[PDB]
Amino acid sequence: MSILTRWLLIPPVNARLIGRYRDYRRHGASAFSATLGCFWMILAWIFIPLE
Amino acid sequence: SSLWQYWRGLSGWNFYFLVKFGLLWAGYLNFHPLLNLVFAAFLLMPLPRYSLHRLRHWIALPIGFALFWHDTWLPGPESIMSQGSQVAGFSTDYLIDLVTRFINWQMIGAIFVLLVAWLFLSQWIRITVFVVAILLWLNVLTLA
Amino acid sequence: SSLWQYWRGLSGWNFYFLVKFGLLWAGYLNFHPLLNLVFAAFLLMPLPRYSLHRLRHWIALPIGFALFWHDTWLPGPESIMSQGSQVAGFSTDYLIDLVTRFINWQMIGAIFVLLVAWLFLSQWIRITVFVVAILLWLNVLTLA
Repeated sequence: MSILTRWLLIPPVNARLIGRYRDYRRHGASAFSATLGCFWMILAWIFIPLE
Repeated sequence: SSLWQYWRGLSGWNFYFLVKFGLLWAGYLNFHPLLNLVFAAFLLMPLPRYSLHRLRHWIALPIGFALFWHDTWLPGPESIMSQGSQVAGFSTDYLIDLVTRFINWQMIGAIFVLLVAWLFLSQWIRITVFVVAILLWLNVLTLA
Repeated sequence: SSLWQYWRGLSGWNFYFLVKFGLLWAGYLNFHPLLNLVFAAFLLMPLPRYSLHRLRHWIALPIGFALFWHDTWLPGPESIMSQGSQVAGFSTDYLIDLVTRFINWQMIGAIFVLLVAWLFLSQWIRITVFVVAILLWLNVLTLA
């Protein structure tokens, strides 16, 4: 839910995450697939130095 | 006018509260949920005027100092106000030694670590919700 | 805001912490996890200015050396000051023999291999995350 993320997370990062989710959705990614993709991406960013 | 737009979070007073939480985990502070939550709500009152918010901070600074002094096991401010003449008349070296003995450097290090942790988390997750949730859970436990 | 641009990471001190971990595993080091967490937080806190960050690192380099000396079992600098006369009394060849006996070339080789491994793995694994995790784990074990 958007409310849960909005209250749980600061508005900038929540907007970034929801934007990535919408980008996935517009390319045919399912809600489960896009949620899993966001989870894997945040794990990779925190572990792998993608910068 | 609007009131919900001013709920920006406890901000620095949140870390100030985290200090008391740390003292509670170590048992060095006897927590009082009533006064703590009352001050938290006072800080959480949405003031449309920015001058009102700044005045609230200015008034709360000595109020916060007195609250922190009272919540501890130290004697009340009346005793120190009465004994200030003797405290000033005491030798400086003995006062410094007493301060150092009272100063727990482990607490200082823990405070710095938690300060850095909260500063980092203040960019990813809302600490206000977690702090108010912990306060509510502590109040419920005290009620139980 | 875009405060992530100020969280620069441990950078060089990652290798520092890895070396201290290595010396702690082999039992050559007297370890104080709380001070290590304090140092990690001090080097990890963000400062907006590049000059301030560089000054922090330059000031902390002697602090890092002092922490390394404390973690090692070597005698304090006061002992060196007291015994400088005896140290100067010994011949140069005797001092060379003593330092060669003290030098453990296996640990120097391990340090070199660790440096190469860190310079290669810093491109594929966030060593700051893992070093902070292990430091918190050591603090947790030494506390509870």
